[PDB]
Amino acid sequence: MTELLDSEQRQGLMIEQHVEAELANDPPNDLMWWRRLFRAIDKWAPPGQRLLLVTTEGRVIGAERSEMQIIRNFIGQADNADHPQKKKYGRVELVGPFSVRDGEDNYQLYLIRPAS
Repeated sequence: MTELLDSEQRQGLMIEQHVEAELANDPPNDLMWWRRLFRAIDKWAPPGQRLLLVTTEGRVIGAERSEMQIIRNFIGQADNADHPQKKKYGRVELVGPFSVRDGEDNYQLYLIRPAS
């Protein structure tokens, strides 16, 4: 588990703000409520990267089946949004958590990106 660079912290805060703003302007009238969330994180992912949302109940939005093992391992070690971190898993790297408010619901936001 590794400390973020100032640039990585700024990027996360910036992305969390854009995801929060997107959701604030997107009415929650979907038949599939999670699709609204996927629209926001698909749109604001940085090039070549993806975003994940985790609910307070421990459910992951945006992940592939192949990724649940490393996502599980990472979050099992992660701290609060007061101390986001990063970890490499072979060819990918997980970064977070960041924080996304959506009305009364709160999510943790993670980035998944090619490792470097």
